[PDB]
Amino acid sequence: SGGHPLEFLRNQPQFQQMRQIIQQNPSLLPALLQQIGRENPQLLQQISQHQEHFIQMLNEPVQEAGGQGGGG
Ligand SMILES: [Ag+]
Repeated sequence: SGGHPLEFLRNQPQFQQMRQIIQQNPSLLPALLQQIGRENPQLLQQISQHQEHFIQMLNEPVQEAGGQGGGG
């Protein structure tokens, strides 16, 4: 529920999904956003306001690489 503090969203598995794939596919930013908007149209609109923070933290290295991979 942290609108400006994206770091609180970062800890959500839904965001982990985006972060892991971003590290392999940064061009998938507008694509992953659609996955957010699908389940969370409200959260999406808030992310649209705070995209800068979103993309920056999406790009940082994450612990869980992701079992589904995403990249390739
Ligand atoms: Ag800020």
